[PDB]
Amino acid sequence: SEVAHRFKDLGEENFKALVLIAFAQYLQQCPFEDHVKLVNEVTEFAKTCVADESAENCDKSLHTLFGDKLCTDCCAKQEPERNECFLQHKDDNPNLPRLVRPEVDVMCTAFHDNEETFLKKYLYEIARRHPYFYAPELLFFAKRYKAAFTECCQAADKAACLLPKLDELRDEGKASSAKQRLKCASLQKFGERAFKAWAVARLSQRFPKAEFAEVSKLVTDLTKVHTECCHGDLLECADDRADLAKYICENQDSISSKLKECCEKPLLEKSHCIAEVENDEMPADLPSLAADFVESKDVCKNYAEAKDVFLGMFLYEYARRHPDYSVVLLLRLAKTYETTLEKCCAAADPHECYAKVFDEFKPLVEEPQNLIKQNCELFEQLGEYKFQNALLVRYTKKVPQVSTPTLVEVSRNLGKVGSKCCKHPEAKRMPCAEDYLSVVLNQLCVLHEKTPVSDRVTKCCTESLVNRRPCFSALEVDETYVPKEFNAETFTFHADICTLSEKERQIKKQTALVELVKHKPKATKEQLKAVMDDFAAFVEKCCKADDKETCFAEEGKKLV
Ligand SMILES: O=C(CO)[C@@H](O)[C@H](O)[C@H](O)CO
Ligand SMILES: OC[C@H]1O[C@](O)(CO)[C@@H](O)[C@@H]1O
Repeated sequence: SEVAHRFKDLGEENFKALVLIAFAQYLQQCPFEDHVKLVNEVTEFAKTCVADESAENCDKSLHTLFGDKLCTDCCAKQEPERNECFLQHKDDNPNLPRLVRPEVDVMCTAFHDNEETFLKKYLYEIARRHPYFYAPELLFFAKRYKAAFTECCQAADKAACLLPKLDELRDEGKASSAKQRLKCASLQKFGERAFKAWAVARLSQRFPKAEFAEVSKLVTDLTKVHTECCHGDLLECADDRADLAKYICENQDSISSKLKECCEKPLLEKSHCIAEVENDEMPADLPSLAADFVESKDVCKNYAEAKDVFLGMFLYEYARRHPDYSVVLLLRLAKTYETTLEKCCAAADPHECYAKVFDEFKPLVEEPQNLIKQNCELFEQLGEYKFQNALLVRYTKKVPQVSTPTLVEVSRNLGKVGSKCCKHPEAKRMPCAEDYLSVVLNQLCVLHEKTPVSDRVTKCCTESLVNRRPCFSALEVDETYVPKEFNAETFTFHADICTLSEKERQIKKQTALVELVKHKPKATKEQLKAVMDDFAAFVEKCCKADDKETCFAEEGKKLV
């Protein structure tokens, strides 16, 4: 019996949780206490099965069991095609109430009142709004969300304690979800082989002192974890994730010397810890690569005789000595090498055709290097908010078809890179910057995917996950684009704008900026600053009273 096996390793409180999440992800439109009920039957059923293995129906796969409960289009359909239906029905941008957080006291009132139903409503709300969210990490966000309600409601002021701590959570939230979203699309749209290469590369940076047979082992385990998570098999996902942790913590003199403190922590924490560890110090006296990947006579023998292992060794030896290269770059480097080997071994003097191989990395390394210096400067010379507006006009010009909210959301998150990365010392700038940019570009990739409107985006999104960034960078303004038709149903206003949070306040402006730029695809910096400055002036007026509602209306209409 599978269920039971999972109920035992995971324990109940986790089990109950992981099943809840899976139901929220499977059915994002369905009511809360409909799902809690479904979770309850299953848990109680899994107890009968935990008792007697033979108990009727306990031999059934998790898919059959979860699918049946769910069904109490996709249901008039049987396993395995049925499960594929739920998975294929997942929605990255679901029509659901923004999640406004009401008066704190009331949150402490519901928390101390009913504390199981209050953590279960948090899982349920994150999960249906983030249908690909790394299941085990959620549990960890839930532990912390409690620790915060527990340790603020019993304090002087509960607004000053809680809110910051809870804001720090929502942030880590977003970022973790976007990171997991990108692993799932690597597997789903591009297949295991690409993910494994990504893994080989990243782990090898983290664990440079570790050997290739050790990195491979961790790579199969890691990909197995994610395969299941991204496929919605959360229970096995959590189980196998815990096991990787038990494993890393036992062999940590074979893997890295940075695990001490992570591996003394409780299960939920250690995994989260391990996944964030600092790169270990790269080994002492390391032979340049050329040795066996260029100088050798068996070069072409080995690539023919064992390509995957061989190209595995390369990426690994190259990665372990470039913690200052982004994973994307190294993956490009790796592809450029296999491709070269491809032509050279086919020709009359292979050793000669391929000895210039390392000399085709030059331009590939250069491109990201400059781009990261240029805008890391523009941003010290501009600041985040002003940096975001610049990205916002650039990317709108590139792909003006994409929806405003997507444009605003992506571009702002693109701005968060200067802030996040440009502080770092140059040998950390690049993996930060570029590895961060892939996550936010994938967001755009998956947000646009629900309803494609721009073939320039569709193309860069399907061509190669690795090339995705350069593909976006190299785009220039869209001169085919039919300039947009000015609409009064826009710069219509809303005396609310006077009382918006600083965030919401910047978000309305940026949203107006997009519109603007979409109205004149070709327009100066100097004419946008002009038209924007007008709008700002108009708003500062009407936010000073008598009749704000009519002020906004007259000037709305007196711009009509
Ligand atoms: O690069 C790092 C190290 O901070 C992490 O972002 C890592 O890539 C992630 O934990 C695995 O998905
Ligand atoms: O994302 C990769 C990292 O996450 C873990 O698999 C645990 O989830 C660690 O083994 C690995 O270092």
